[PDB]
Amino acid sequence: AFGITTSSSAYVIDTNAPNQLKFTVSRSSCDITSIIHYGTELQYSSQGSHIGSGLGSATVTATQSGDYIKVTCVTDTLTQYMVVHNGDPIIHMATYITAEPSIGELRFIARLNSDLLPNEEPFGDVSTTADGTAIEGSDVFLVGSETRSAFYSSERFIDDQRHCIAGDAHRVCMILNQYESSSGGPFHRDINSNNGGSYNALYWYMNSGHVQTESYRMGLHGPYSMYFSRSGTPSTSIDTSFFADLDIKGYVAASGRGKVAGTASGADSSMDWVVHWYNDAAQYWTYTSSSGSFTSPAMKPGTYTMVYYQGEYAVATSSVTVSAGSTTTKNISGSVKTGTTIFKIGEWDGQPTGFRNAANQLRMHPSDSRMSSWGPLTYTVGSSALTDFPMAVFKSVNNPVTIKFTATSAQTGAATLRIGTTLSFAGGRPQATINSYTGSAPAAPTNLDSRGVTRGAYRGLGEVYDVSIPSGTIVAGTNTITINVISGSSGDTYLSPNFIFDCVELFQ
Ligand SMILES: [Ca+2]
Repeated sequence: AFGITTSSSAYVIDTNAPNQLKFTVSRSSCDITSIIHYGTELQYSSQGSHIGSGLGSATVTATQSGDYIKVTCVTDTLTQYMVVHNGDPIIHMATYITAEPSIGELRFIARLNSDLLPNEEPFGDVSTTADGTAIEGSDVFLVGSETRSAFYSSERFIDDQRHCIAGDAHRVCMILNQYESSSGGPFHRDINSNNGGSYNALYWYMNSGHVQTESYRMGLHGPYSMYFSRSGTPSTSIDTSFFADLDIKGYVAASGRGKVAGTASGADSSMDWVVHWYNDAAQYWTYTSSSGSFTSPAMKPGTYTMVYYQGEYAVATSSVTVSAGSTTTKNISGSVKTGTTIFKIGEWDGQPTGFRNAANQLRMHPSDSRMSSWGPLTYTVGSSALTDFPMAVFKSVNNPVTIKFTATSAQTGAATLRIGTTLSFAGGRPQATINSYTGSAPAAPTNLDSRGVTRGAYRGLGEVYDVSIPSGTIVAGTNTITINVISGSSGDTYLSPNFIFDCVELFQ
């Protein structure tokens, strides 16, 4: 029967789902300590499923409102909610914070039976670290000769509405339709799953210090929903609007939200376009249609910074105000401006897309034997393919990058060498030499204090470095550009100072 069973130690919640879903919540800790799906225990027996590494102690209550049951767990600065609807095999959740947890990240982890749920979806075993030996920190491993990490399960949040773990008789999915309280914008990615050897972990990292570019946001995180299937795969269309009737701290219902709608224009139409709104309270985003039209998700009222990207490259920024129950009409327009191009390596998309090892890097470590050589490599304009240009340069692996190009007599005037990047590590930034002319040494970028290129990530502050080349420095015939990564810091191999490339363009 749909309902709550009360004992001194626990509430047992029965969803009355057709294929059976019951779970046990500790009244002392709020840990989920048992999950029974289709007659089978799925919860790891030695450690609970919970926020963080457990709330430890919480004040727990459970109540039924019609066809809904709500479990509430209160701690000093965090309240955790679990909500179920009669007939649905889903644990809906939301997490209300008034301070960031002491660990400096906010996550939910389901620790589930890895014999029953060995697989990770959609990326497969690249985040399976079971039987692995650590090669970096305690989070990148060698399993046989293949590099593995929880991080290689990651996906851009704008594209991460569903991720799962599964076996041949059960599947468990996170369905994530509300990232408004997360940090780092639409292109932030984070750990999604990890079969680590004792259990298979399924996560939602609401926020973290993993290549974090923004401050944390307080308030209600989610809703998020954990769906239990036999062999089906659930749709991401899951109504959670019933949260409006359950006195959920921080919950702002549809009626309390407005929207922004309009058309973006001017950017590179061969790229996907994204519009992004943010302020200290909330962040939102949407893809535009091919015509540039967009409508934001339902937004909390307030004033927001509004950004228009082609790929992940920002072409315009504006400001807009939203009020409840109304649509603010707001267009946005811009384009990437350079000049008359002598050569261009890559595209202005805020990514290392097309470069050597870029596709591999999302799903394996740079030391993996399956990576192509990092270099030093010499890219000759007009002969080399883009996959011969390294996606990143590391002070102590493949420094420097050399570019050879031919110029005509009509191209020997003044020019600008533009070195666009995505993400730095340990102070890495470029210093360029063009023939016998040496550009100034830029200052160190802002330190994000996080590994990234070794953990399947590339979305940083997108620093761009221009070098002014005087007329008569380019010569008719062959020319040589050397890009060195400079930094006062040091490191072993891929932890040496480094940056990931976006695009290198020489224009007049
Ligand atoms: Ca690029």
